[PDB]
Amino acid sequence: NLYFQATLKDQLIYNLLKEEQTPQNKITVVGVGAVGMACAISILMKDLADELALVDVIEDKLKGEMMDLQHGSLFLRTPKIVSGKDYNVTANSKLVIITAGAVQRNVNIFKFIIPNVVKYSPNCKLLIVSNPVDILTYVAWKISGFPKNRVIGSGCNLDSARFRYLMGERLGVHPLSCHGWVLGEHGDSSVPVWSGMNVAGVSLKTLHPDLGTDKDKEQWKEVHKQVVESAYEVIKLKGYTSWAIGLSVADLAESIMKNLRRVHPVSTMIKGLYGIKDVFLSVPCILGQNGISDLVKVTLTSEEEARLKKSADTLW
Amino acid sequence: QATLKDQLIYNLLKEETPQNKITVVGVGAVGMACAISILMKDLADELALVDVIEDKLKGEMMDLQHGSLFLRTPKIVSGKDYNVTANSKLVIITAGARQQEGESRLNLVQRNVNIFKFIIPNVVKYSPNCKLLIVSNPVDILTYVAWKISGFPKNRVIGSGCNLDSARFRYLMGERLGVHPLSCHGWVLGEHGDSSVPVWSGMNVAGVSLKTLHPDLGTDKDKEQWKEVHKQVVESAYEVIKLKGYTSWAIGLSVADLAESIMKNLRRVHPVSTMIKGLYGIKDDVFLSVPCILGQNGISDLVKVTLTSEEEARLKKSADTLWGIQKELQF
Amino acid sequence: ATLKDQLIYNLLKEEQTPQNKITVVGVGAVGMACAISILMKDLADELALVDVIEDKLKGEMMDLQHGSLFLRTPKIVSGKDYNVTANSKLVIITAGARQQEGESRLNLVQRNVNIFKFIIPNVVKYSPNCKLLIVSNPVDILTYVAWKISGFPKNRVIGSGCNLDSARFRYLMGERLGVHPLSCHGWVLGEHGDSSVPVWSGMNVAGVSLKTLHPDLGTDKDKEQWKEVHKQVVESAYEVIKLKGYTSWAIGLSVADLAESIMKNLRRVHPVSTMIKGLYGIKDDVFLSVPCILGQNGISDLVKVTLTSEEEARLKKSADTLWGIQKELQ
Amino acid sequence: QATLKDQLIYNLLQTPQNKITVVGVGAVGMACAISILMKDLADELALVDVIEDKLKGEMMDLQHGSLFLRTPKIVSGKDYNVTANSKLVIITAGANLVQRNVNIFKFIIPNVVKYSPNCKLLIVSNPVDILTYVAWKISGFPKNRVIGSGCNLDSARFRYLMGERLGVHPLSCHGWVLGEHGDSSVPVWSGMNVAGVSLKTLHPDLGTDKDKEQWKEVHKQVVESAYEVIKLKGYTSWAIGLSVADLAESIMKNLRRVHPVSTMIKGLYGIKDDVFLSVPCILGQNGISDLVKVTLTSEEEARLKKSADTLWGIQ
Ligand SMILES: Cn1ccnc1C(=O)c1ccc(NC(=O)C[C@@H](C(=O)O)c2ccc(C(F)(F)F)cc2)cc1
Ligand SMILES: [Cl-]
Ligand SMILES: [Cl-]
Ligand SMILES: [Cl-]
Ligand SMILES: [Cl-]
Repeated sequence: NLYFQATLKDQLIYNLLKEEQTPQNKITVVGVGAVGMACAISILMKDLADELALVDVIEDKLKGEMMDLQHGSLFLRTPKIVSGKDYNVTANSKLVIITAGAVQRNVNIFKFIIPNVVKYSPNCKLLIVSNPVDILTYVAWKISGFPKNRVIGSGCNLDSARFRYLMGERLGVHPLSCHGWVLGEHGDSSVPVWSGMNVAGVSLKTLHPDLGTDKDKEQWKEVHKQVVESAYEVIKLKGYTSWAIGLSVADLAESIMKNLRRVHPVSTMIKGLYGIKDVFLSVPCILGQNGISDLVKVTLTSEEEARLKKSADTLW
Repeated sequence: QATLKDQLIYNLLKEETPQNKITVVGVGAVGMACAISILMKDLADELALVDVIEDKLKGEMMDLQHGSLFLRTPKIVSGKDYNVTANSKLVIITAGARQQEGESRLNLVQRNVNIFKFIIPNVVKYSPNCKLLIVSNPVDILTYVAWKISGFPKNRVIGSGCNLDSARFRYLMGERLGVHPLSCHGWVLGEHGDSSVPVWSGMNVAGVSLKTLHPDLGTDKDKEQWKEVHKQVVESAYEVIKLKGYTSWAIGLSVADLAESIMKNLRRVHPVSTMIKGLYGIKDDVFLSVPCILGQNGISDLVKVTLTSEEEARLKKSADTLWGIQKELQF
Repeated sequence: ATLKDQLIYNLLKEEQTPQNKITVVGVGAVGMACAISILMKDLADELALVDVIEDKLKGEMMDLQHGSLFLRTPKIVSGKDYNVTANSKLVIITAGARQQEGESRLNLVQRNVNIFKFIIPNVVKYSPNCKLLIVSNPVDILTYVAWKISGFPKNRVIGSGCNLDSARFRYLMGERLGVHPLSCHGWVLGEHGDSSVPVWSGMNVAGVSLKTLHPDLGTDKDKEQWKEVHKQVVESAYEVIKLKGYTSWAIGLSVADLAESIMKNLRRVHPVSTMIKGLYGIKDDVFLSVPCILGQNGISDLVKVTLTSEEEARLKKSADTLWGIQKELQ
Repeated sequence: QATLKDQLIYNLLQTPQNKITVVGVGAVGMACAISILMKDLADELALVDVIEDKLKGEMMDLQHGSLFLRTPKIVSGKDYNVTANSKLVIITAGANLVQRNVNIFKFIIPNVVKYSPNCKLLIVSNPVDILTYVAWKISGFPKNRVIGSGCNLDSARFRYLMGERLGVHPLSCHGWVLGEHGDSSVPVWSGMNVAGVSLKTLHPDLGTDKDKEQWKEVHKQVVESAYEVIKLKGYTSWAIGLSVADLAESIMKNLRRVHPVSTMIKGLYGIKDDVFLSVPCILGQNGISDLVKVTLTSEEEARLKKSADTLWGIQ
């Protein structure tokens, strides 16, 4: 180091600039558990970030994960993958995905996580994935001071995806052509909007008025029951759920990063709509570079809205 | 009573074979990494998962199915019975014993050779025309075992080999040179293990030989100590296993890279495990990585790399290290 | 020994039938738009181009081949002889006289019918198991034609139909509502032409009936004049021809969208041309667009859309228009 | 009117973060536009030209296929207020085409830099080597943000022909054509290889007159490629469209891949003038960040000085 050494790089490369240039489409993932890495690989293989930053308190695992993704750089189009306990690595993130945690036991963690994120990434959109996403989305919105539009919770984007996959299995149609929405709490009190289910615009409830009721001879209510028990079943089998939620988060990050303005059922403040006064639950929202820029005023039945009011009641 | 599906859909074809079916055997961290990477690259219209651990098998299958909306692979199945792998174009075998911290891949021979005695005959039974892509370790030896048990022609028995070692080597090249690995060209050949051989004479950027600009490239007298780049490649697996307990994402992307060239018949060059009896004066039925052309028929061609005395010797040494084990077994 | 032999050791002289081959018939602006879209979506391992123009055919092939470094389709063949189309899984037929400015797609019938009498039999000879994706106009009538000449079951003969008409309709929806066309759901059925039918009763966003919130949706007494959105869809092809002389990119993406569903057996729903005999009282062998489940066997199912008496009447009229032209053919 | 929208959408609330502009909507410009759209490189694409009809027709045709894309905003117009905040601007407008095209550049380059000051310039109009110098002088940008397509396609053609001869995908065939994007391009035979195996080492007569296999034809085909395609279909568009979109990917994503694009090579291979031509450069978000110093033989370096002297003459 004391002596001047002629480098192979100097013989080969002639330099013009010397600026990191600040990242343009950077994304950060807080938490490198199964869910965290699932979101990381899905984002990496969708070419959504020119720089990926991983952060978690377990530094031995954090480094191994980073090195594992870095070794596959040849097969990716994301030219920079960094990690580190210090949240300085997350500077200039356009989107921060939070999957860290094990409600109070996790709300404390948000106190130590959210400010660090907001410190180095003030203009970034928050995508809360940690459970209960309905409440922790309201938390990160209070601990951060960000405008509600830039505080998104994953919410029921996966519940609806599960709901449409089950629709397809019953109809022999790809879920892309099975339209249906699961709203409310991302949990046992989710609300299936039976009045919107359709294929090619044909309302199923109109064909089958018993749809979703107990008199339904086909028991389409079991479909929502499966959407609720899904995570319970996969967890009891493999110990956790990761692939499904990872693909869901990446599809949200796609709408946000690329500013597509697609409609997703993500958590957000619903003060006023449906008579609810108080805090955060999922509804169809347009998603773009500014996060939730709009809401869709879905016309719910009295029974549907009743459950939603019951879902918001359960939440706090 | 008419059902909702009949009120909605008028059927024409009451039928149901798949054209680009891929099977992943073993749903460990490696198998499931290959699965997700293949699913997200749209290489198959049907993905089959096979493993003995049924509880984890179904859970992984279900977890993948729930993301169907976000994928372009309309069918995902699983089961302990190999009949679910019928008519696969490509069978990726990842099941077996993986190395623990500090453990060498060659210490897995006895265990995985015994497992391959039960896997290969069943895969071959239901997919006699598929291409076998072996990932289980030690891959170089298990590729030879899979080729002996299967009875397939050597072109349809490929081992992932050094496709990842070379990817790691090119990544470390990119970090030193500040270039994307895609434009950093370097080959790690031989065993997918401690005896891998770096071909310094073939390293280049934009066709500029690096050993010509730096004649000490890869030697002990190298002031830049480029020999350490290959040391990291060899230690890579151990370093990551020591940090997170296993490897998954890098191998999964590498296997997906080979599957892409096989399924799409690209005829790209890859360093994959194949028999090299006759090349470089090697007279034993040994398998190891040389650059091969990969297509819908598997390994259709080998590229004969030009090696120096040191490089050719290190490759003959890597073969002797492997044959010393293949000849002690019973398969 | 040659340089190749000094460098490459061979193991397999045996070659295999192409596994995911697609053929595009016609190297016009429409055919080449389908070809470039299919290449950049990695739907095939072999692309074959066929046409009667020997010069333009070779030039288009070379122009694609020279960009092979940036594609994942390792074989691009072409030629006036249809033997280059052998073993195709999907044959996309775009050849034929195209719609000139002001002209109606229905004036091209007799010209392209004679052309299809030459194209279809040669295609069927070398790819008897393929799906036929008809794009030539009028696509609805020409789908019926290709089905009669080919002898295939009607599930393997598909017309691009109103897959583009519905895509154009959903783009205008998003423009008005400020939403991505993906999240704006609306269907245009019937003829791929002037007699198309907008299904207002199905229009929705996030499963919210728009006609329910706005009962006057699409009617003459409509405050927001939504019937114009459909009028734009009908006239879109005309306004595009007047500005650049033809339509290419949009149809190319729509056709590539259908090929994806077919080649990958996705079983998505698409509004494509097929026999609707048995729907809405129709008893004739008339072809037009309704939502169909597309897979590796082509059209496996049809969706029975619940239409209003006004929408259904429009569809009947559209069918009568095409049936009046179909029965007068040899 | 728009009363239904407020019945359905409850509002809560920007400039583009990944905008790209393609000046000129001819066969090349549209081939570049379509290639960029189907690679999801831009969140906004802007088409600009002078013929108001064709400009709108192309915009509409692309807009109709928006459902099949992920580019949520496609705009066009004659005024360059559409190209504002562009991170990359591809210049294809134009028609021995020096006098005609240099005139057009004097009119376009000023307007582009106005609304897009921090953008990178990707010059595709021919002669690309000279017009990259022209665009650089008129723009005032630092030479790292003025890129010419150059021999990126020439190398993409040189590769392929290699593939056909060897039975290998061009991805695994490596060869570099440098110099002027034209008849004076220089093929670096010393760098041709498959999997690091120098073809020149296995076959010393490679590319020379004594070549028994006549590999010099491969480069001849590359030089004649554009002529032969124009002679058959009347123009080239697809290959150059895919080539430009490849450069766009490295720039828009800051990949730092090596491409043989046209840039100033003052101080290399014996050149003190301000001449632009093709060498392997590393492309990223800031354009050409570095150059690769390819070791050229005595004959290779000779051709480059002549290909540079003539080019500089016009310049
Ligand atoms: C280590 N490992 C990882 C993954 N798999 C392994 C194994 O060792 C392994 C080794 C052998 C198997 N055999 C089968 O699956 C048998 C199966 C089939 O062949 O279909 C079958 C199904 C139904 C019947 C019937 F009709 F009689 F009921 C008979 C046979 C499975 C796993
Ligand atoms: Cl490699
Ligand atoms: Cl549609
Ligand atoms: Cl390579
Ligand atoms: Cl050109």
